[PDB]
Amino acid sequence: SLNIIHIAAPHLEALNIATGETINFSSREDDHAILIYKLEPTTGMLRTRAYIGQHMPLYCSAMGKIYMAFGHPDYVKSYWESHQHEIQPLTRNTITELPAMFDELAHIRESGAAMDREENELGVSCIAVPVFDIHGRVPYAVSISLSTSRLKQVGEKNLLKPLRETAQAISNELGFTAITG
Repeated sequence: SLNIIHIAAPHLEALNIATGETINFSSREDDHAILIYKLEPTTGMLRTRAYIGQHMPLYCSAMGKIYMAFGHPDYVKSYWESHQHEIQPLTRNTITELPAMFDELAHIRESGAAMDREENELGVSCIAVPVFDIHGRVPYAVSISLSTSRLKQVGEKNLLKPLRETAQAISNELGFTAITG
């Protein structure tokens, strides 16, 4: 994670300053996302309980859904079979049914973006994007967390633009090869 954080940190800090919001950066470790880097909000007021080293389940993490969306569909079926106990309705919005998840994953795979639409806690939303390697695999992902209230005010696409530009820069720099670096 050292090498990737060195590449990514200036870009993640920049996005943190530009949006004022929580910036999350994860890697995939099979059936969970690992939060390897996190910046707390500056002017943003929503602070999540997420922390560096946290393991985030794929089904309820926006970044985790990105990993599944760019993976094989057999993964999702076997994941549902083998994680029956772990897949739980955290809110009324959590995606707990396989058909619903496939529908969601198709949209993410097509658009290259995911949201957490209050699937972990009401009032908390996230927007996430993939960081591609040279082969179009997705080893890492970036997300912005903020209040659902604020997200409705500013708009997903409005925030998605700098978020994606941030991921693109990281991906481009990784391909070629900060205080928090």
